Amino acid sequence: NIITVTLNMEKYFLGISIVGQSNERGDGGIYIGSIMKGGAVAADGRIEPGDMLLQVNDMNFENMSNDDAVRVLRDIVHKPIVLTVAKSGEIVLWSDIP
Amino acid sequence: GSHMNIITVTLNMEKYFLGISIVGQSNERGDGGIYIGSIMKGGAVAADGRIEPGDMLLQVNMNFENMSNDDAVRVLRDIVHKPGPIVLTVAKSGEIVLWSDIP
Amino acid sequence: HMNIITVTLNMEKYNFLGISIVGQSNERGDGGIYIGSIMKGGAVAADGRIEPGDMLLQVNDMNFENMSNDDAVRVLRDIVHKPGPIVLTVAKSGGGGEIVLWSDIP
Repeated sequence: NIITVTLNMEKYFLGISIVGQSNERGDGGIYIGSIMKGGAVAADGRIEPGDMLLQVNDMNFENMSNDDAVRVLRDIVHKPIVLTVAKSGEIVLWSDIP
Repeated sequence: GSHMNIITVTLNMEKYFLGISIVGQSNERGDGGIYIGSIMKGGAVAADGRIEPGDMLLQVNMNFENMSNDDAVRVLRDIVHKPGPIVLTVAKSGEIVLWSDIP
Repeated sequence: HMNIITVTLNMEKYNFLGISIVGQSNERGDGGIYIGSIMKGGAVAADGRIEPGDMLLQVNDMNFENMSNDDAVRVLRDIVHKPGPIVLTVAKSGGGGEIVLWSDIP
């Protein structure tokens, strides 16, 4: 179960955290950690927390280490976002934690 | 029936933000549940001390028990900032954030 | 407590520890204080030795092993931004291998 999703970054922030799991050397995985209502990801509805992040546009995350993922994610966010994930459901509705 | 341990808490918003997140579990269509996610020291909920992460949110002042995620978002936006005490009713389900410098 | 580590963080290079700290059953100091989450870009991630779920024992001069949540909040706010090195001592009770790489959640 893989889905590729184009994010609407005119109407909407992504509203997610991205987490690395035992992936310092790239032998782990990269996952959607959390999703918050109000962002582009929640708007689309198809991505879920714990889904495995496979690609963001031209960046292939599937076999990437944490640091290399961090490198490319800064270039992607501060410069459309198309995300591919493997499905593998908790969602933040509201928060006033600082 | 008798099936949950329910508590109702009147928060002190004079002295205190709530300092919580509210999460939906499998609840895009209202067939899931709405729970207390995390609780941060410094807010009203932590000050009171009775509500815990994972407690199921039943009512705020608004009935949440059988509400969908999106319908809850709408309601929460407009109810938590209204004047007065805030009253949370939760079903007890059996970590409190102390400090974070993550921006 | 069979496996304790002490790490000196380089707060020259990094502006923040990049962690959360949580208390479990610790309103009266009878529980534990733990590393919650760890974010890339902070000094703790850069060091790499501390893991979520590791138990916080000491921060510089302050013993955290049997401190109440409320007392811990005050101390961390008082001391973490003070001059010089930050020395963290943890028991390796943690695991799961999770590190936050990025987030735009407010």
